[PDB]
Amino acid sequence: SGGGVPTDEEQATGLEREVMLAARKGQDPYNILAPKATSGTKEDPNLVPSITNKRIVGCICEEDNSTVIWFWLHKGEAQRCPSCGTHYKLVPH
Amino acid sequence: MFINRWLFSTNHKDIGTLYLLFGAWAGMVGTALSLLIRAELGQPGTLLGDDQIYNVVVTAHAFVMIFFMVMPIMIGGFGNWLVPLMIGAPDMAFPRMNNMSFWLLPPSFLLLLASSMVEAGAGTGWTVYPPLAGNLAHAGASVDLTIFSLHLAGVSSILGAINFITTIINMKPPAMSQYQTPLFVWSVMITAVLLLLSLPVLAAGITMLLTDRNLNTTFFDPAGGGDPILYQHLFWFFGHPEVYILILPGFGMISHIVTYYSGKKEPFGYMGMVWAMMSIGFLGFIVWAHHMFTVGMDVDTRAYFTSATMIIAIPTGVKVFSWLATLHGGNIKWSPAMMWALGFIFLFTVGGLTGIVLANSSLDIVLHDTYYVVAHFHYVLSMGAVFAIMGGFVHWFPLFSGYTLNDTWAKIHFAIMFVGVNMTFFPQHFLGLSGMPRRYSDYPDAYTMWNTISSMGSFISLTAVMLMVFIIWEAFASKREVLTVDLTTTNLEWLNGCPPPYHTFEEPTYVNLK
Amino acid sequence: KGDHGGTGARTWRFLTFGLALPSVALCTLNSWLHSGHRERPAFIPYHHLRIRTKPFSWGDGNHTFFHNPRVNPLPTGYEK
Amino acid sequence: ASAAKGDHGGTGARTWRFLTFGLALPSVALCTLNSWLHSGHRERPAFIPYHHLRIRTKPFSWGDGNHTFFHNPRVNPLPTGYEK
Amino acid sequence: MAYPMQLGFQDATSPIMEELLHFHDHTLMIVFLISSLVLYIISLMLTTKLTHTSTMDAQEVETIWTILPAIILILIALPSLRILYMMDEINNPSLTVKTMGHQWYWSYEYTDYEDLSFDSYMIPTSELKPGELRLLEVDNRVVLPMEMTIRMLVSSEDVLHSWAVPSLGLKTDAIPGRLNQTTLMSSRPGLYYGQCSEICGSNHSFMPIVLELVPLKYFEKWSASML
Amino acid sequence: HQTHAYHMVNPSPWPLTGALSALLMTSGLTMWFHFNSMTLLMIGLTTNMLTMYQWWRDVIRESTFQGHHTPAVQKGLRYGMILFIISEVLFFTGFFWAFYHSSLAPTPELGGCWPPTGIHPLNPLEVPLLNTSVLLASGVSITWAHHSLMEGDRKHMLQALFITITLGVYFTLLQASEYYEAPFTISDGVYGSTFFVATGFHGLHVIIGSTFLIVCFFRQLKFHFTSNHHFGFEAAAWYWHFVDVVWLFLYVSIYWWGS
Amino acid sequence: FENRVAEKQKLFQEDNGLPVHLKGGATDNILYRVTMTLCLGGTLYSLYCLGWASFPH
Ligand SMILES: CCCCCCCCCCCCCCCCCC(=O)OCC(COC(=O)CCCCCCCCCCCCCCCCC)OC(=O)CCCCCCCCCCCCCCCCC
Ligand code: HEA
Ligand code: HEA
Ligand SMILES: CCCCC/C=C\C/C=C/C/C=C/C/C=C\CCCC(=O)O[C@H](COC(=O)CCCCCCCCCCCCCCCCC)COP(=O)(O)OCCN
Ligand SMILES: CCCCCC/C=C\CCCCCCCCCC(=O)O[C@H](COC(=O)CCCCCCCCCCCCCCC)COP(=O)(O)OC[C@@H](O)CO
Ligand SMILES: CCCCCCCCCCO[C@@H]1O[C@H](CO)[C@@H](O[C@H]2O[C@H](CO)[C@@H](O)[C@H](O)[C@H]2O)[C@H](O)[C@H]1O
Ligand SMILES: CCCCCCCCCCO[C@@H]1O[C@H](CO)[C@@H](O[C@H]2O[C@H](CO)[C@@H](O)[C@H](O)[C@H]2O)[C@H](O)[C@H]1O
Ligand SMILES: C[C@H](CCC(=O)O)[C@H]1CC[C@H]2[C@@H]3[C@H](O)C[C@@H]4C[C@H](O)CC[C@]4(C)[C@H]3C[C@H](O)[C@]12C
Ligand SMILES: C[C@H](CCC(=O)O)[C@H]1CC[C@H]2[C@@H]3[C@H](O)C[C@@H]4C[C@H](O)CC[C@]4(C)[C@H]3C[C@H](O)[C@]12C
Ligand SMILES: [C-]#N
Ligand code: CUA
Ligand SMILES: [Cu+2]
Ligand SMILES: [Mg+2]
Ligand code: NA
Ligand code: NA
Ligand SMILES: [Zn+2]
Repeated sequence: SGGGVPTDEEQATGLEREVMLAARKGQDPYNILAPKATSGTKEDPNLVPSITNKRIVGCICEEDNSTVIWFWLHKGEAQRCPSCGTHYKLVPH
Repeated sequence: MFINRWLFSTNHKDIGTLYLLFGAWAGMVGTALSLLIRAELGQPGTLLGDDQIYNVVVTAHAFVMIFFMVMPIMIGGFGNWLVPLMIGAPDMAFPRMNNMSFWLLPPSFLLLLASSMVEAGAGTGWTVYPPLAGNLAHAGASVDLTIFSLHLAGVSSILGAINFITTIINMKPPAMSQYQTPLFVWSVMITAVLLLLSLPVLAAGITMLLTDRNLNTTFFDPAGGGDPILYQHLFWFFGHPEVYILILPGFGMISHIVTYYSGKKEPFGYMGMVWAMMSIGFLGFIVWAHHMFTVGMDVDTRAYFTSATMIIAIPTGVKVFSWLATLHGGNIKWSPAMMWALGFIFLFTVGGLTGIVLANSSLDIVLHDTYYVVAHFHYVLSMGAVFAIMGGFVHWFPLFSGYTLNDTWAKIHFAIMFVGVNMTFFPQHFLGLSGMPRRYSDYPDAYTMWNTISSMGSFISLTAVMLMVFIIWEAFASKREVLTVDLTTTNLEWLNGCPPPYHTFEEPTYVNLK
Repeated sequence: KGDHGGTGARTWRFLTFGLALPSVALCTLNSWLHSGHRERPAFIPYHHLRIRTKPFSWGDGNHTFFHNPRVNPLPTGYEK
Repeated sequence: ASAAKGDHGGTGARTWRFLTFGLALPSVALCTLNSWLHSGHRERPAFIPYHHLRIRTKPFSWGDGNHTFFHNPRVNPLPTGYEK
Repeated sequence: MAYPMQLGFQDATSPIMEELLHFHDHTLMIVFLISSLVLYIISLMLTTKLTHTSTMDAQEVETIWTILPAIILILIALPSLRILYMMDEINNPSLTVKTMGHQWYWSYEYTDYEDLSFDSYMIPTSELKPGELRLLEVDNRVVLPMEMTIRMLVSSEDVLHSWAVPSLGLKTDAIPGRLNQTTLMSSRPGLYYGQCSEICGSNHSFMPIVLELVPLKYFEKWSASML
Repeated sequence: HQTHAYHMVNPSPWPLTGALSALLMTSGLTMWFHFNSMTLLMIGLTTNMLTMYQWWRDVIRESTFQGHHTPAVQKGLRYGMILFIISEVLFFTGFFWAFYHSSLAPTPELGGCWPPTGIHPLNPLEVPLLNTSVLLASGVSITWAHHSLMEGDRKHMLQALFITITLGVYFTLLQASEYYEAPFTISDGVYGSTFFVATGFHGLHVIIGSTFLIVCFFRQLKFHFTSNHHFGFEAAAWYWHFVDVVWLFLYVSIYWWGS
Repeated sequence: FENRVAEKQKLFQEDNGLPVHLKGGATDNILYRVTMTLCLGGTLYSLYCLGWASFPH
């Protein structure tokens, strides 16, 4: 046995390295994981990160629905899914 | 910048646009060929005075319509434009390889042109059976250029299948399971699996034809212990999957169009629709010998292939009834795309039914190699595929271009086409039942009346094609820019506007798990 | 063919009800359609058949364990 | 299954090197012996111009058109028989 | 042969073709029904202002949409397979005739006793006798005895062809290196016509088949006269 | 600008040069078979190799040097290579179907027997068995290479990969010699046709797979692979196992059962 | 041999606007022009051969 093979910690670069570093911190800036829903009430809305002022949400209103409900979520007051009413609130950066 | 954008593309929408342009151009070629067929048959006697040329026209008509019109439009055009948008993905998995699947098609089509220009062309039928297609009955380069055209088309589609399967499996939002993807995306996935498995078998068979013609192999030559019938098995082992490949993306588009213009958020019976397409895909590999009921097969084999073939009508019927159940209770919008989709349902059903007639090997003895088969497949496949293509094109043209069509003109175009294709192909059932062979340049005099009517029909559809070109021109000429569309909550491809920006989903959708 | 993402419980139930049990039903049809007794062949006392080197440890020693009088001849032929 | 080893535990690099040098390369050495013992030229068979062999439906695209690509004069007769 | 404005099958000349006609009548009714039901339902779904756009449960109705088509297919397959197995059943013919396809004509061999063979070419339109049929006549017809079970063996000496006679329900591909068998039995005397049914090159449209069915005693005199 | 992990590829000329290479190779084969000229074919082979070299060079630049192969991108490439191998399995399936069709029902022109009259097969216990031990052994050595890489051991990865490539080259040279020594030819009816086309396509895949292993060897000499990220090596090993399994099917079917 | 991957990472990440197929420097441009000239000229040559082969010669 012997060494001489670089590790990812040593040699990963670019976006690969950013994803690796973020994963160590437990963060998901590149949207690799599915977010877990809150209760979705007005008091406990689902918090939707965005780098901008609007992002498309898809809502799978009940588990196992095959129809996904899509809409732009805008910064400001929380909006509700037009099918199930669950609340979403944009959280820029 | 032009060359970078349109020759060096790595963008799914621009590559989709290239495929739609290519497929539309090929559609003109294939239509011209079909009009030459029907001109030769439009009165008794000879028109071209060269029945080898007639056979070359028939063969090229089919290769053009299948490999250069339907598959590039459905999979390369609608698939590239729509699949990434419908799953919120930023492009295809292999965006550079995708461009090579496109760029292989103009050389493939050039090889087909070359085949028809050298020697006396490949007057083989699109099946290319030896020994007619071998080096004694088709000496010279034409058949070899046809084989190479198919090789390039096959590589393009195999790599495209790898791309679509990978994209659909790997690039959906993390919360979206396969059972949350739209039916068009399912239809493309299944079509791609069929292409992946079936085209390599065709590639093997046509390569053995190439080596029998040029390297003194004898795979299909009995003098060496070969067998012409082995070629037929290899060809049809691909060719049955191929007919489902040609229609499955059409089924996907029809599900979306019928849902949309019924004012519904979803198709009836989503999981049944997925089941039905998977079942058709699977059964589509075990029925091919129904193209071979007159070659001399054992009776028990004929019985098995009759029975397996009829089993496919069950999952197909689920889809037909489910489209009817999607209409059920709808706020029906009588848009031109809806008319195309309703025409598709009816004409596909007629053609599928005559296919069920043909599935009975006893009756197929009498109907094989007659115009009954030509009528079956111009209903169920040729005009099924064309009507789904026109429905999708009318429905999504405003997304791809940013401009609206004139709906009254588009309805006129539908009406002309519906008349024309029915006048062309319905009388071919009578020709087949009364025994007229296919692949003939002239016919006994008894068959004159229905041939005359069928050829008159072909000119009506020509008038429709010319009108379609004018309608597209009128939309680009007038520049009515889209503002809004309804039902965006269940039609994600529209939510980035019209046309969507070059890059979409740079920030992916947010979809949680509850 | 298709799905290939997650092979979870939902996919395996889909395969059970959508492919596996339909296949069993089709084969059950196929079988209960070729069923029906077929003519038993002429008895011929071939020496490589109906072997008896020791009596069976049940019955009269001369009947196989799942003897079916309709289709299983004894060494002396079919039973009456 | 009809093997006869043991190790398992972990299959790591050391185990696969052990297999490479202890089983795989010795097997290649033995078949190289077996083969370099049954090497040698047998007596070629009488030529018979069977019509299912030496097929020529189009000339080959090299040489004189009548020689296969890896033609061996010692063992490959032409349609007319062995070469002199 | 076909006649002007014909819509269905040529009249049956053999019992098997009769069976096919009745089986076709049975199946075409089903095709008509299903096609008109789909058309009807399309119009039924499109002709009400009443709506129901919320999610609809699909399980109950999908049982109907699978079980009924399965029953219908079985009701087609049963007579279809009975006819298939009838065709294949042992017949013991009295005569064997071979046909060899060529580009572009048929040859016939009657080698049970005598070694009779001949070629059979289409009559060009310029040579037809008045009232003869364009693209259908041949110079030498396949003389055969009526009301007798005949074995036809079909092959080719070049490319694929296919030997067909619609009114007898016959189509058997002609493949070089292969000897395909079919059985022929005409209930009636007469002239029965067919056309090459696998694309075989430029004159595929112009190599017809013409059977001439006559009583056995006349078949024997014709055979004898060939000596 | 993106907040997904996928790779937006720079606009590239290699799809077009690859597609034109295909036009030149196919029109080139046509001109060679029919018009006694190798010109177009030589240009097409050259442009094909240039296109492959530059395209895969760019994939290395995008991944080792630029960092674009996130885990999501790597997972896509895993699916892509599996799907590609599946399509190559179906291509060989067509040649096995031709072989079994002809050998299970030998026609009268063969003598009605298999092997045909006048065919004298190779002894499968001679060079064909040696070739089988060679490819099986190289499946063991490539697995040693893979584990050495995962365990961070540069020297033993390189030794094991070198042994694997040496065995692939040995197979190729043994098969070239067998082709020359074979007393039957591709023109020897369906026996020669199935033998040389099926084993020839396999030999092409051995050369392709050996070349891919050689690329991996040089990339390893240049330290491109990490102990956890080395998909080019994984893909070349999957392809190499595919080439080994196709050989085992050829050996059992054509050389042994078909002798 | 020494691990020089970091130096190639710095080269291919330099913000010079070059697409990856040219980012290695002048040699990339040469190989590109060679490849493209062979492809386009060979394609023109293939079209000539088509014209030649389309007529009896
Ligand atoms: C169906 C596609 C649409 C296009 C329809 C155009 C044609 C209209 C028919 C529209 C309705 C079609 C009915 C069949 C027409 C011929 C009647 C007949 O006696 O056919 C019998 C047989 C053979 O029968 C015989 O053994 C000879 C019987 C002849 C003796 C009586 C003489 C007079 C009968 C009247 C015939 C009229 C000639 C039609 C000449 C037509 C020239 C164009 O022919 C056949 O098998 C034809 C095989 C067709 C297979 C597909 C059937 C499903 C589609 C139609 C139903 C959907 C709803 C249509 C509703 C239509 C909505 C648009
Ligand atoms: C889009 C292309 C397409 C599609 C989808 C089909 C679908 C079918 N095809 Fe067709 N076919 C072709 C294109 C296609 N075909 C082509 C091109 C050829 C000829 C190739 C050549 O030789 O060049 C051909 C040839 C062909 C033959 C060979 C005939 C011969 O050469 O003698 C046969 C035989 O069985 C056949 C049968 C069928 C069947 C049973 C279906 C089924 O999948 C149809 C199922 C659909 C329905 C049945 C209708 C909807 C169902 C319901 C409303 C439910 C209730 C119905 C019942 C209970 C019956 N087809
Ligand atoms: C997709 C497949 C397809 C399509 C669309 C068509 C279209 C047509 N075909 Fe078809 N045809 C075949 C596939 C197809 N055909 C095949 C496989 C064969 C068998 C070949 C063989 O025997 O080897 C055949 C054979 C065949 C024959 C039998 C020849 C013979 O046996 O001798 C005839 C005869 O009338 C015929 C006529 C027509 C006509 C009149 C049309 C059309 O004119 C009908 C009107 C349709 C159109 C005009 C389509 C226009 C669409 C576009 C222009 C796309 C526009 C694009 C965008 C909007 C993005 N075809
Ligand atoms: C060392 C092990 C082998 C390594 C590979 C060596 C070269 C083989 C190349 C493989 C290409 C495989 C194509 C198979 C075509 C036939 C070649 C078969 C293998 C071979 O090399 O066969 C030789 C014949 O080659 C001949 O004809 C000439 C063959 C050259 C011309 C081939 C032209 C045809 C290529 C068409 C390819 C189509 C591919 C399409 C892919 C599409 C997939 C989507 C056998 O020589 P022989 O003298 O007859 O008998 C030996 C007597 N001592
Ligand atoms: C009769 C003679 C006919 C001759 C016809 C010859 C036709 C074609 C000329 C071919 C020129 C090939 C040039 C190299 C192509 C490499 C493609 C490749 O490697 O594609 C990759 C994807 O396919 C993957 O992995 C998995 C797939 C790899 C495929 C590699 C190329 C295969 C070409 C032959 C295909 C048919 C195979 C046989 C099937 C029967 C990468 O995808 P990109 O989108 O590029 O990048 C994505 C980035 O994230 C990477 O950093
Ligand atoms: C840098 C870009 C510019 C590159 C230009 C390349 C120009 C090449 C022109 C030469 O053409 C060659 O002529 C040969 C003889 O005239 C041919 O051999 C042919 O004739 C031979 C006679 O020796 C036979 O042995 C061969 O089998 C047969 O292929 C050969 O095929 C063909 O290519
Ligand atoms: C990057 C751009 C590359 C562009 C392509 C290069 C163009 C090459 C021009 C040379 O053309 C050659 O001319 C020869 C005639 O002089 C031909 O020989 C052929 O014709 C001869 C007769 O002159 C015979 O000996 C043989 O059939 C054969 O060798 C051969 O086919 C052909 O290629
Ligand atoms: C179990 C599976 C998926 C259910 C889901 O998880 O949503 C469903 C989807 C489609 C269903 C099938 C289709 O509805 C077609 C058939 C309908 C019959 O009523 C039962 C068998 C039948 C073959 C169904 C079995 C099963 O309920 C399927 C396969
Ligand atoms: C030079 C290099 C040392 C690793 C490093 O560069 O530090 C060593 C390590 C392993 C060596 C290789 C491996 O031992 C495998 C080969 C062994 C052959 O006997 C010589 C060439 C051969 C290919 C070696 C060449 C060279 O000496 C290598 C490549
Ligand atoms: C239809 N096949
Ligand atoms: Cu002979 Cu068609
Ligand atoms: Cu089919
Ligand atoms: Mg046929
Ligand atoms: Na005509
Ligand atoms: Na690994
Ligand atoms: Zn919701």
